[PDB]
Amino acid sequence: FSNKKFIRSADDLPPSSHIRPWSIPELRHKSFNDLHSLWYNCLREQNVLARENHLLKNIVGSTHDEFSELSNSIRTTMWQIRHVLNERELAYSASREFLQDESERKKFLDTLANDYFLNKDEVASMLTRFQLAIFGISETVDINFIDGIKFLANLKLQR
Amino acid sequence: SGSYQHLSNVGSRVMKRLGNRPKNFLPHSEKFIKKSTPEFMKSDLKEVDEKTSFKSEKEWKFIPGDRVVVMSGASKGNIAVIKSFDKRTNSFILDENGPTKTVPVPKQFWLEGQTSHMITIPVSILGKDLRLVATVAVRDVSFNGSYYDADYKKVMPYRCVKGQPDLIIPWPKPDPIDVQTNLATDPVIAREQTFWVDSVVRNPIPKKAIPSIRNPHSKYKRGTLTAKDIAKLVA
Amino acid sequence: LTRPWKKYRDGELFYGLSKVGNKRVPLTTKQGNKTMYKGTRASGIGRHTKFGGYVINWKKVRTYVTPDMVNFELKPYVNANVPPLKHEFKGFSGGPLDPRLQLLKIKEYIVNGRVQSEGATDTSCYKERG
Amino acid sequence: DINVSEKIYKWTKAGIEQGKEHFKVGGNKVYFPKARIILLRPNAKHTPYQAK
Amino acid sequence: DFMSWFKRKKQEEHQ
Amino acid sequence: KMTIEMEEPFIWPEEPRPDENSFWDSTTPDNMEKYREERLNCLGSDANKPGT
Amino acid sequence: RQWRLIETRKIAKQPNYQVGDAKPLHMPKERKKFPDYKYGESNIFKQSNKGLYGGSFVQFGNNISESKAKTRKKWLPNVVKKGLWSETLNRKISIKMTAKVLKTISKEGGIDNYLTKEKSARIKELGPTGWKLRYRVLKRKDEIENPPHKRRRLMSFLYPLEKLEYRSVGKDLNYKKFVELFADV
RNA sequence: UAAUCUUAU
RNA sequence: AUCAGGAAAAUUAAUGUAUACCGUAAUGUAGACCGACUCAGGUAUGUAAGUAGAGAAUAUGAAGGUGAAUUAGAUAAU
RNA sequence: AAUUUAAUAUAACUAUUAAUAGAAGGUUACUAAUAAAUUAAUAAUUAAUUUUAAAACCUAAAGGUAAACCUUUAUAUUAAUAAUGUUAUGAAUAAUUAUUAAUAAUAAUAAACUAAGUGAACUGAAACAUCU
Repeated sequence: FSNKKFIRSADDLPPSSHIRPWSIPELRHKSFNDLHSLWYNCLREQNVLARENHLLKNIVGSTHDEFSELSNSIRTTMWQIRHVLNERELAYSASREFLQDESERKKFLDTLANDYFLNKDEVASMLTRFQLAIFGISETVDINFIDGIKFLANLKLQR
Repeated sequence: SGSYQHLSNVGSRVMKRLGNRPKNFLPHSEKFIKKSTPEFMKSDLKEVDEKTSFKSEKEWKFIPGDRVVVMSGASKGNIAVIKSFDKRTNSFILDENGPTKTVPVPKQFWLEGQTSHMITIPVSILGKDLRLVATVAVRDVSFNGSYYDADYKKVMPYRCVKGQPDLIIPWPKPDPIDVQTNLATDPVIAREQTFWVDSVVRNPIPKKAIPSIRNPHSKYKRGTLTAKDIAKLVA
Repeated sequence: LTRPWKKYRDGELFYGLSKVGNKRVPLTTKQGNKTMYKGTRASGIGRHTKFGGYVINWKKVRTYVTPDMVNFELKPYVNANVPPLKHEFKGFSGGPLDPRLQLLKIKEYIVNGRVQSEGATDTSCYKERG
Repeated sequence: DINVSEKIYKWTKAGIEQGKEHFKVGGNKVYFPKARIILLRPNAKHTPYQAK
Repeated sequence: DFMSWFKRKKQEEHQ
Repeated sequence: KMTIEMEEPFIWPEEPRPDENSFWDSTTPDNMEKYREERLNCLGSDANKPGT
Repeated sequence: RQWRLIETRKIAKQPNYQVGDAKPLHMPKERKKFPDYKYGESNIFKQSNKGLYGGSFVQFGNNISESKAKTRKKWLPNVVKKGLWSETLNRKISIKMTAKVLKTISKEGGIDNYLTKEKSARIKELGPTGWKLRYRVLKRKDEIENPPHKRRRLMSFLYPLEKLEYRSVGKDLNYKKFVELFADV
């Protein structure tokens, strides 16, 4: 239910001008856990509306459809969320593929080295972020981790 | 009703056939609808299809809130602030000064302070029948530039009088939507960034979540060939 | 009388409007023999036993996993005073799936460390890079 | 040691005591379920301790 | 259209 | 439709009055339906017959 | 003569499959063993697909009386089961032949010779079976001529080392997979 | 009778 | 007795077992199926008060379930 | 400035002629959503073109099946590791969960025309069998 009401009146409902569904871009910069929570809130809202909508259609035989419109809107937001979740995974996969191509990865490493590392006019913080980003090294063991260690050692030697 | 139809999509082909009636038998379809509807409900204007519907604010020449002179009607040469458009009909509902009809109405739909069943109600009217005002009426308006509106929160066009483009007819500033609902997230939380593309090693959303996100047994996603597969194929 | 308002013989049925109709219409769970089993896509869960029983296979049973820390402040709708945001991916043919863009984002993260974007910082903003 | 139904009952009680699931959770993890449910009004045949 | 108008009128009366 | 049994009871909130809620008010749609039935199924001299 | 009932036959032109292209919906389980026979497989006297009929299909024509009362008859070829010696295969191959075909074989001096004649006419009047036989014979002849050297052990030597290297990185490695990897190398 | 050719293992 | 009477799918012991889905109304000697009709036709099975009797025959009929989409008079000839 | 004739639509077929190119249904629901790229023309539009997302089940052929069902299990297996974890005199045994590797499947796709195999009877002959 919503505020323990058998049915939300027109005044109890959120008006159409005040309410908007989520934008895909807005969703795109939200964390996974947050997105998951949002989805479940949406689902809960739909359930509340679905109960109410059913009552309206089955018993009173209305064609007022505000609840239905709300449910549709929520459904739109949900699929947008689903899309952004898929899209993020795809983007990650593409990045992985790009990194797997060796020359490109080497070029990227060189670029990283040139601008921000080994320069003056923070570094440790960058390294710790870079470590997490590119290799499996937080503060467990693998070929990638080893490679990252070697790279770090090389950087230290340079500096 | 006692229906249950609304929790499913049953008899789909039949529904499609009914829904997408041929346009040359549209008078036949609507004749009986007209008969069915009471006088206070029914409208004279044609219910246009969603294809031919003014969705953009360029397609509508006028927005709810702007001031318009009425013509080609009973209440012609009358200024009226347009109250709200009807989406299905492609028409505007004007204020008290616009065109109306006096029709009997049941006590379910009575306004507070009514003696008789008879009530005057505003008829819908097309954008063709009414012209803008600024006092000076505008013959026709054209759109040439565009900009982000502060109040509307959209990249709206510039309403310019036809011929001389510098004479801008400005948009009507809408009413302030004072939002106080439990189902609308506030501006700060709605937009706060909690994700960043950081890791190449760890994937952002877990492996057990993927089946919900996309169909792993998708018939559409064809596999790529290999050398061995080619060799097998070719004699 | 079957119904007292109809005293005389109109061509009305004992029940319903028409006896006849399209017989060729898909079967449901209710129809057919005792042996006719349609099913409703509900239970490819476990395995049927040799004796006629059933044994659930829990690794093939649907759980509905909910987040442990529910962000309740996220709502199904956004406040309409917030404009709908718009991303722009100029200089990236792949768009949001572009690997170059992703690499750039990673680099930015490394340099700065979780800095919020134009849209995230300013609610009045409507267009953005990321 | 003990029969099957009794074991099941014991398990259920244990789960209740925990505040964990009173039932064996499956492995097929659905993160983003799209299913909705309509809470119905109670019939004469049901009690206040039921919901359909 | 009529129903929407009636709703608007009710809202106006309320406020 | 799935009934459940639960360890705490529950009773629904009481349905609203016709005057209170806008939507939960079956008079209007039923009246409209009746009017439609009258008008489509009106044949000859029942056009003159006054409406219910 | 002509080979009308053979050379009229048309088969669906398979598109040339590049290594990087997308798959077809129905890819077969077991690979193609034999080469594609230009003229498919006969769709009329399917009796003749199993043997060396020498492009001799069944005729249909008219039984005609003294009254010239026409009645439909068919004219079958003089088919015969015959186990004939292949020098190349070092075994006798038993098949259905037309008596004509047997005569041709005898003239040419062997069954292998008959199969392997380079003329298009022969190819046409070989069956699908006949084509397969030809392939078998020709391949065998090629093998006889040219044994591999005139590598496997090296692969076998390297395999365990490769597996160990894979394990050291973290992954396991099978033979079959190793073979697949180092076929073109 | 290593022409055909039936059967069985 | 002659009429000679189906098929086909282990054992302990150890260790499990948080219990799938589907039929479930009413109608079924019928107005709710087949017979163009609410059609004296057709439609499978077990029950099927007691008292009688050889009996599920025949009488009755406790309980149950009915009393019907024609009534009211009239009862010539037929 | 109004109406009127004729012409023109997303909104007829049919016939000819010229040009052009050679292609999902259905069922019902846990409904089956799309995102972007520059170029030119005109900050936003618009054209064209490139790409990209999702798309339940059924429609002979994973295997059934009394179409939209059911059975099978790639949210699997085989590992390897990571960690809490057990029988166990670290230590070899397994229990998840989690990674990573490696291993598979995904036929609705026309009709007309064309070529080939087979090949009538009525009818015609004023009959009729040759012949048609």
